[PDB]
Amino acid sequence: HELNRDVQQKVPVSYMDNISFSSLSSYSAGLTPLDIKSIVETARMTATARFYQESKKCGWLPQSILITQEDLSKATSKARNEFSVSIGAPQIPNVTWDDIGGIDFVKGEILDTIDMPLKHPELFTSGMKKRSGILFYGPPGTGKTLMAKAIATNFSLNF
Amino acid sequence: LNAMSRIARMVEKKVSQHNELTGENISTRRWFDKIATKEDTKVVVKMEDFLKAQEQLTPSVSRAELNHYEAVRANFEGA
Amino acid sequence: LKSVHRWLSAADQSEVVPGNDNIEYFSINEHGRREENRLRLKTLLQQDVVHETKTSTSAASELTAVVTINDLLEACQETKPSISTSELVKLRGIYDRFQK
Ligand SMILES: Nc1ncnc2c1ncn2[C@@H]1O[C@H](COP(=O)(O)OP(=O)(O)O)[C@@H](O)[C@H]1O
Repeated sequence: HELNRDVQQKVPVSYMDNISFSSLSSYSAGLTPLDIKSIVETARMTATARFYQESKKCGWLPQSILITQEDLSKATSKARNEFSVSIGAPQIPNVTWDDIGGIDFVKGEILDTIDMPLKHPELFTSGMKKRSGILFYGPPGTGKTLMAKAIATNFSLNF
Repeated sequence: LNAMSRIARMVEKKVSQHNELTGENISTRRWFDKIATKEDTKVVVKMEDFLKAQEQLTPSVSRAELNHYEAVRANFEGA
Repeated sequence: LKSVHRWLSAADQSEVVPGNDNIEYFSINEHGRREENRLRLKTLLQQDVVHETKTSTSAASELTAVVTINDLLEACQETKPSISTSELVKLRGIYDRFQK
């Protein structure tokens, strides 16, 4: 009853199921430092709109407003987009060109160097071991950008 | 500097008679209060010092360098 | 580095929570969604109270990655850093006498 507090509509609001807070927390809630209220209110908005647009007959009637994780993901994408103007933030505008694990021999090195400092790919804490970055070198125009987005969105989280 | 080294070891072995646990007199590491006879600190040179210095101190100008600057002098201004 | 590599190889970082999902199929699991395995996994995740994950981080016991003399010998007589004293002879050659 935070949602319900002042939304004085006929029936209260709730999710009641199916959402996965780890997914919401991890997927893009990084750099949403506070004002998740924006996210949850946009979710309420989509849900309530989808509710009220129902016809009286409609073949069916919904008893109460229910938020779904798909609209919440949509809302978080929208929020990140509208925040982009405030502060620059890359997106995923890529089509039919993603997660080519077999693209080249280079991929194995990328994976075997991105893994060690992370727990889930490599249990070692890399205490004394030297962490390092990855530099690509060669003629321009033949793979230096798409690799980065691919790696970031498939194995890492933020780009 | 040789005198300083000598007096340094002198002071060290002197305070080693009072700082050690068998003496347990003073361990402040400020022993000049204990050695209040500042005159005892007087460094004075001896032929040991000058002899070793003459042994351990090459001329700081090369024969080549002195020759070169003699040549420079050979540009004897006004002639 | 070699010791931690050997420790990683020995541990092999394998055989973690095998067979977590239980077998729960039922006959009527037809006439509808054909991804019933995904839905069942979804529900098995959902029945959990919350993502506690209060596991003991000390279980790894990373301190056991100790070296051995055989591992020490993995040096394999690495190349010298200084090519040759011949390149540096003059260094002391000029300072056989006292310094300037
Ligand atoms: N082997 C490849 N790996 C990744 N992307 C490729 C590859 N070959 C072609 N491409 C496509 O063409 C582009 C290759 O060059 P790119 O990475 O854009 O370098 P530049 O930024 O210098 O143009 C990529 O953006 C991608 O769309």
